[PDB]
Amino acid sequence: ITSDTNIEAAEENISLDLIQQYYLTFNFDNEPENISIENLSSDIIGQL
Amino acid sequence: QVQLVESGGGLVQVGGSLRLSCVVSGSDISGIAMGWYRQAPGKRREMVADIFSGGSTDYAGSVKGRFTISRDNAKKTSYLQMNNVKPEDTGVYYCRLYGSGDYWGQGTQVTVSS
Amino acid sequence: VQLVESGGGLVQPGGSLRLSCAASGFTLGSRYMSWVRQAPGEGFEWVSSIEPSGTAWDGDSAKGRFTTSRDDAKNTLYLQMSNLQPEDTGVYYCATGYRTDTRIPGGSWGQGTQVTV
Amino acid sequence: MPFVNKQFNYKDPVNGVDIAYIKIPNAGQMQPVKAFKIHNKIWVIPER
Amino acid sequence: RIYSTDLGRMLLTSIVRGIPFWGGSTIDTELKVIDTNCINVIQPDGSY
Repeated sequence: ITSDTNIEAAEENISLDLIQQYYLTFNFDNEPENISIENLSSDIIGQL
Repeated sequence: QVQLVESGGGLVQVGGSLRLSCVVSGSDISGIAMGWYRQAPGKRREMVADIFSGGSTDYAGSVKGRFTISRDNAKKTSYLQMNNVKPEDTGVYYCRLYGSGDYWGQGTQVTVSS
Repeated sequence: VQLVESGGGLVQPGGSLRLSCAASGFTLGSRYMSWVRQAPGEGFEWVSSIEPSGTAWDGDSAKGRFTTSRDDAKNTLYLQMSNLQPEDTGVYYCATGYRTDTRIPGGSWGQGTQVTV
Repeated sequence: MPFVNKQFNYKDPVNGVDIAYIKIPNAGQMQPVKAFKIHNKIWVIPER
Repeated sequence: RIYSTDLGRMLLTSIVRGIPFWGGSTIDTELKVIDTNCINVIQPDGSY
């Protein structure tokens, strides 16, 4: 125990009003552009 | 304040073994993940291995099957055992404590010689 | 973008043919290409296609019968037909797309070549 | 305000913007397959 | 149906703007896209 020892906050259960709190402060405006990228090879090589 | 101190780096021959260690002071490191990164000359500092408090390990592609990351929560120490080293393994290795801060070590140089 | 084909006019069934398609304005090895035929009084039917990687794909019509090749230096697309049948009669075009079944805006075509079997 | 801003049918002709044959990463050479862009960064490939 | 709900609207929005990181560059001072995060779309003119 230190004088700087951090006291933690609560752990709020995920309720519908908290979901609404994030919904009302969510930003639906910006969507990333489908930018023009340099052409890759004809066959993209990669595995899962 | 938290401090990470590494040790055990040196020059090593191809196919040889080298043990890296890192001790922690200022935090219990229980329930806190740890990792070893390496920075090659001119390249970005890259992830090599990660180990969780429960003991689970997560390796990179070029390092899996040749390196083994371990830890001791009681002794507050992380180990990285490097077996069958290759010239790509040359660089400065840094230890990291994935805690409330960006806890890094000083860095120790490993040079694979042939 | 210019495509001109050249192929034998006619042969009765049981033989072979070599169709050619000379291109100008681009490099033929850098774009997907197709072979498509049209029977008189009917729509188009995708015959074959070729990738810029050299891989070729043929549809239900003449799989194992026709082969699609391409010469980079000559800049020319080739269609080697064998075992022709009467239902293979029509005008044959080298279309500019992949699995080109209709006329698509922005797509280049040739004038066609008559093939009667 | 729909998530998919276009009526898509599988027989719609390709245009290379939202309806086109595509090739994704593959282990080797892959046959192109017809795919539909239903939203930004969201594609659907009705193939097994 | 997912986008109609509030939660699903947020989920799809977060998915769209979560573009995979351009971490393909071996040089730390550059940003290079990863090939496996992209596709090749065949255009009507035959280019991809």
